[PDB]
Amino acid sequence: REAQEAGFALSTNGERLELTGPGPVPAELSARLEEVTLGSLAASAELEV
Amino acid sequence: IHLAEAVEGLLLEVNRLDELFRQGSFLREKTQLEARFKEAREQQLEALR
Amino acid sequence: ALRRLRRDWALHYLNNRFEPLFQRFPQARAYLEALRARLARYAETGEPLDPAQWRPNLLTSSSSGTPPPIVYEPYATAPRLFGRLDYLVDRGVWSTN
Repeated sequence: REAQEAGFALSTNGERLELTGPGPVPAELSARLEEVTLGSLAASAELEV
Repeated sequence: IHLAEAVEGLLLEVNRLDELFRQGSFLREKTQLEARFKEAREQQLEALR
Repeated sequence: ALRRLRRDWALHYLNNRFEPLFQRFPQARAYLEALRARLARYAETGEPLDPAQWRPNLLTSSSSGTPPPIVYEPYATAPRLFGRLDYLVDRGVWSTN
């Protein structure tokens, strides 16, 4: 929702997430993408434990 | 015994460090650093082009 | 530069965690500084930290001094007197902590 605000599509390729857009992704949007990726990995580990 | 307990806390602080590295501010700093490097590279090869 | 940034952020975060422990254990300043450096290097390089290699070896429990530590060693062998540095053999390689 916060990515399409800047005009980007959140493509989910397996476990990985990418932003497909007409231009380069913003720094904060890339930071949020990396944050949710790391959080998803941490949440999988937390689910296991 | 208090020193042993404190060291146990410090050894568990590895997970705290990992979560900090998954936090917002650190990832913003990381993405800004990578954006600066990527912008420098892009300027370099576009000057070459 | 990413390694430097992770190192700096880890050191800044661990400073506020180690200052209370630096004040509570001023005698352990060197060991606590070494442990903080190890934590920062783990945060930077991702090298895993073995807890058994950085735990403080509490040799014997504290004694109240009344009665004092009274140790009768009927068999004055070298290991039972001076202790022993145990070793672990992993895949044929000797190592211990």
